[PDB]
Amino acid sequence: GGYMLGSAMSRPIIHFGSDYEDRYYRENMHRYPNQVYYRPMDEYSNQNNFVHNCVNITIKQHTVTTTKGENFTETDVKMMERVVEQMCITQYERESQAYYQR
Amino acid sequence: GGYMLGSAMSRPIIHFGSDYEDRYYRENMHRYPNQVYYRPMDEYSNQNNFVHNCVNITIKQHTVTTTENFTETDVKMMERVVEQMCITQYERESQAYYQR
Repeated sequence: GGYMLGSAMSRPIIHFGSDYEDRYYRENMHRYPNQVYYRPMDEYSNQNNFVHNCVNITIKQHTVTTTKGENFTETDVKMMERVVEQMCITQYERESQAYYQR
Repeated sequence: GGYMLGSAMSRPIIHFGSDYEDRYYRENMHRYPNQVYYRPMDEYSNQNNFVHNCVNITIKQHTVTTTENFTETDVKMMERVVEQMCITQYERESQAYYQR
């Protein structure tokens, strides 16, 4: 299966229990993508499988792309997964709406 | 102490970039709490202070509670579950508070 790239979306504001992470994310959220890769909606899609795949592929592709670099720390990996998951849910909402209203 | 305990919510399926954590969560999610503690709404309430208060109290309350038996993996899973459920709780309360 290939994957579509969604349109940019605004980067999620995310609040963390760790004061360090909470501030780090505010100051560094521009380091992460504002688009996700996803499998187009079909008869087999649901939020669980859509987001599962979107998260896996978006992170994997970003690593493949960022081997113009790029020095993601452990903290960046954690920040990256949280933001990607939220954006993938937003993408699911976009695609599923378009797919049923059609 | 001024905090409420929310009603049970369905446990979210939370996704991780790495295969190990992603599967671990599917297999173990039923072991984490499905209620969070929070400060009820207000003219001062927004996602920001609501979520931060919910996370701080709820993590706390599980320091007192659990302890039974949890690895660093479970602790990381639980922290993330709380951070995500607190957003869900915010959506529930902010909306109820506004439709009244």
